[PDB]
Amino acid sequence: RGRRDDRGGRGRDGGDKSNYIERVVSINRVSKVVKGGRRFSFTALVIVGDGKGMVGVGYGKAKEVPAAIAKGVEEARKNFFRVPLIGSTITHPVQGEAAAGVVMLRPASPGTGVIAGGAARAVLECAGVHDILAKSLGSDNAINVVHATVAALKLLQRPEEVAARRGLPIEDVAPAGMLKARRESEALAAAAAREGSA
Amino acid sequence: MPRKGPAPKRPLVNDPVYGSQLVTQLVNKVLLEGKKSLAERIVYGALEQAREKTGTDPVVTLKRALDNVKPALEVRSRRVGGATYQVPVEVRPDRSTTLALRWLVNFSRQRREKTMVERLANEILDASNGLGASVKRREDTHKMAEANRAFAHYRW
Amino acid sequence: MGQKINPHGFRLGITTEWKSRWYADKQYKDYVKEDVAIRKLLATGLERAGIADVEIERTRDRVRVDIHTARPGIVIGRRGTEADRIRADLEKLTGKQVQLNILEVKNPESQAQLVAQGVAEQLSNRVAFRRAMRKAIQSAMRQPNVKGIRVQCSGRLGGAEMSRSEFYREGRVPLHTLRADIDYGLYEAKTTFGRIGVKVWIYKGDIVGG
RNA sequence: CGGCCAACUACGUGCCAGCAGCCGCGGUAAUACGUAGGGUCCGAGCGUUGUCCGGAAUUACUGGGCGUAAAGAGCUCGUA
RNA sequence: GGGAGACUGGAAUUCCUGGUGUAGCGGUGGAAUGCGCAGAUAUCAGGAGGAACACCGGUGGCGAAGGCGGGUCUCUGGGCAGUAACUGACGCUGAGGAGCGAAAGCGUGGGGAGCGAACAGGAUUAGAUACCCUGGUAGUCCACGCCGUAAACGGUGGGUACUAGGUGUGGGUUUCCUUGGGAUCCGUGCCGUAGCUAACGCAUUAAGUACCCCGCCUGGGGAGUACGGCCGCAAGGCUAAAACUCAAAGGAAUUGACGGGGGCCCGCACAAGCGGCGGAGCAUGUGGAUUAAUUCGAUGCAACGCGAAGAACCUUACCUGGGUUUGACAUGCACAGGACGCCGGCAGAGAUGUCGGUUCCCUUGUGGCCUGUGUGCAGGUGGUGCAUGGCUGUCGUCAGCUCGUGUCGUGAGAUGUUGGGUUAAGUCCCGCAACGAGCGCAACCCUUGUCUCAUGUUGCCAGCACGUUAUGGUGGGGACUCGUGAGAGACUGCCGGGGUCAACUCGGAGGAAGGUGGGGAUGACGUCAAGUCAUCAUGCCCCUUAUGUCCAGGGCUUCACACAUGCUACAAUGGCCGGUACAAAGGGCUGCGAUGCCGUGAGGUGGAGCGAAUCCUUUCAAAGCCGGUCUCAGUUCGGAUCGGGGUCUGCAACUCGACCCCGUGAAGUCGGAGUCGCUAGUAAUCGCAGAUCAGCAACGCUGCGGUGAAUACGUUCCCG
Repeated sequence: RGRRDDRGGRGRDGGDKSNYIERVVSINRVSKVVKGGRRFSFTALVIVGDGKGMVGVGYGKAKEVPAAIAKGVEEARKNFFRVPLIGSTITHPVQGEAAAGVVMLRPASPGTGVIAGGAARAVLECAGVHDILAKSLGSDNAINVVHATVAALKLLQRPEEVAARRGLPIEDVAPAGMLKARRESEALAAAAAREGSA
Repeated sequence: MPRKGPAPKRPLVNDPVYGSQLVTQLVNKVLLEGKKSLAERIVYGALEQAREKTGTDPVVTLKRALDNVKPALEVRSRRVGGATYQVPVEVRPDRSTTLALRWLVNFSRQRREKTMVERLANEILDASNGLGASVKRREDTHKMAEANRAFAHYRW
Repeated sequence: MGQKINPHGFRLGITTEWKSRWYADKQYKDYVKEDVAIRKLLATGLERAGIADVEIERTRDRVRVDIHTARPGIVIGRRGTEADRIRADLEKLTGKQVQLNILEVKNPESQAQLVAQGVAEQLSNRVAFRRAMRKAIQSAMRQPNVKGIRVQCSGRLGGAEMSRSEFYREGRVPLHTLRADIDYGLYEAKTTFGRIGVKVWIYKGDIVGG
């Protein structure tokens, strides 16, 4: 990924809507032996997302690096994924496993900061979280820890969803501090939203 | 043209003077290269010398010598497992005529007459009686075939 | 390695015309010598200018030198000042008198020689070579009418020690078909690390037009 | 002032002299050796060596494993 | 076929005695040691003795695991189902511990047929202390004990509860049809969801979901080793470290390459032929050694009649010597100029120096022109193809190589492109989680094969006329060629059969030609750090008083050798003399050069005529045919070598040219191991022209035509 700063007198750079947040996690040239030598190709693990908390995971195969990055962008574009939150935190401590990828995603009080390793830091920095506390146990990789983090975010659910599963009136599903954090986060959603209307 | 099957062969015209497939084929096997006309002068002159020493039709003498050198079995060199096996095989008609004419010409060419005409005349005559070295090569080829009859079973 | 014959020399009987055109008995070696020194004389300033084709028609010892380029305005500066200087030096170097016709191609990007010009002149200018090319297979595409393109770059690419050849394309470029109308142009970039020889094949169409 | 790991160019030696925490750099065009400019990080300090905890879920109570990766006693009966 | 004890059965192998009976048997990839000829192997009868149990018998039964199959009898262990009669949690696991525990091995005593470590001989091999062969002791067997180990493996500790199924088979109970089906409890296999796993896989017989107890692991070596202890008759087992060292050692799967793996295919790959090379002489090229110098490159296939399509001087890069400095060649600066430069004379090997004649063209400031003196600088065939570009070879004219988008997979990747058939071919059809594309293959192009239309000189000459000497030679003619333009024509198009009624294949017709008619041109993605800084261009490094440059002479041609490609041969299908018939293509200006004359002949003198369908290369050939002679021989074969005598080219044929004449007259009697080319106008043989070139090392290279074969049964074997 070099020589991107450019000014063209051509038709268009085609800049348009959906200015999302896009992170390229790792690139390892992938070789293939054929008759008389090696054929080098490229893999780019592409994270895309918006600051609401919708995450994509794309996996680009091409024999050029920006081609593989662009194919990962289109593949994560094809496949988004909804993550439920509280304010800008996570709901409750989970462990995700993608066959060797263990990631523990635990919430924290706000202000602490996204503390995670670089793959999980990528998937969570694209997402709508600002203050959680994760760790990547096992598998020491990028692909399995990204995919394990997304499986960990599939083990998430709303407080309300849990209440619904059990047919119980909330209050009765959460404890009270987390309901107060719901009041804080929806209150600042009201303040920034009504400042957004004017 | 092997490994694709049998290949089509050229049809061979007969002799102008004598009128036989076998005379012309003897000419084309007399042909030390270049001079087919001189091969015709050798074959024709040798068969009129056979006409002198027989007083008969020369092509009958030629086909009787050709019959008396013509083999029925040929030995091969097929090798099953670390030993070379002389394998005897039935000889086709064209293969037998080829061995008859080719042995006739070559062992006429070894014989010690002055020209080639007297060599080929004396070899067609001695092969007609049965006294040439070429008939001894027929008997040595059937000696190798009958001596090696057992290996012939492979059906090969 | 790739033992590929120059396709403008592989279809020079069939589709592509000769560049130089006359008849000569016992004057031929002299006409060759003048043709060579003319093309050396038109190498430098016109390779600054954007030269693509140098045709020399030759009538009864006058001469007619015709050039196909991509900017009438650098070849013809002030009228007669930039034209009649190289024209007059062609009149003095040759022992003859020169009728220099200068004409524009309605595009570059679909002259293979001019695509090789712009690519190699970018590649001497420290740009990214895959953005070098893949910028050229870009444009040089589209434009009118062009049914394939094929760009190869060997040499010290990016200043590296290994001489890596690259191979980008789009569409149909059949070389073995003789009704191809393929334009071919190889021009060689001059970096400080060395020379990056750029080959460009451009397949315009199926059309014989016989 | 290769990579991790903020920070790059020329000159000088070209498997030498040397470097290095690991991966590894030196075979006359080294951003990895030596000198220079320049940059970065610290600052009355800044590097090295040693010793310990951490990262190490790498002795796993919290928090690991045992078909083939290290790992199921050859198989039973039975005392605590 | 759970175990132990006891008794017994037959087939087979070996030996033994006795018949019958003769020279081989045995053994192997092929053989030989070996047993025989004293009576073997073979066959018949009888006898001994030992061990193992054909068939039933297998993905089957039983046992805790080892393990267990001839039969019968005796003693004994466990399992399963059914009823629920009894006891009433008595269950589970189990550190240490005791017991059982294949084979090999160990002790004492028996037994010893077959097999058989060790051990011989034989063979194979470079060598076998090996496989293969012949013999052969401990052992294998039984009694009584030791030992305690195995890939003792389901590589899966024991118990328990639950979690879709489908189909086999083993043991037993019952409801229904009335053996069939169902349901059930216990067992053992194959396939399969969910779930699990790193992946393969597992999957109600879990590697799934959970609980209980035990064993065990903590990077690879060092090492299951030392030290110590315990057990053991011993071999050894058990328990079990550290220094030190490495930056890994591993698991599963992927793409390739590879295989003395499998299948299916092809190619002068072998076979069938024909002709060669390797031995002789020479011609060329290379190695090596020489040398003042033997310039430089190219060393498996894919270097070695290759860069060279022309080394006396030149070329030329090398050597001894003589010169030389802005240089042999450019261009930008300064600075003077006015001619530069020329044509000579002289001295010199020549470069060069010194004398003699000519002295500029615009303008008024210079330019065209050079020399100086400097200045940048030119110049390098100096180095690096492991810094490159360009051009090229090769795998191979082999059939392949990829991509886009979809799906499959955590991923590398796969799929497509695999399957069925077909093809010269990833050619093409039919299927199939793929659907399409692209570069290749084919086609487009040239040449060759037939005809139609156009077509008339320099080309043809039939029908006409005229020639006479010499012929289309000449008036003439488009008829035949032929020359070069356009066009038709081969498409499985037409008929028969196989084809899945698809592709395609076997035959037939028409046709000049039949199935990509023949041959070209055409080299995919890449490989090999292949070739080339000496064609050229070029990055960097080096020389700049020489590694530049100018000339004479020398060398690149040396030669005790070794290789490699060619040519002439070794004779009678031949040699030599005489007569005679048929080509194709080409080449030509300070070139090709005729008749005539002089030579023996290279050639000399001369110039007809042609920038050439015209003239010249003679109307063109040679091998061919007719005739004569030679008589199998170191020759009337063979021409190397050497002597004399010439001609031509060039300033110059000494080192180093070709050709002719006279003489001279060697090796060589078809060529060891090995090896090469070729499938039809091919091989073989016969001349002809061309490029390079003043001349030629041309027997080379590129082409042209003449005469013209044999064989291919077929994929076992070698090669790709």
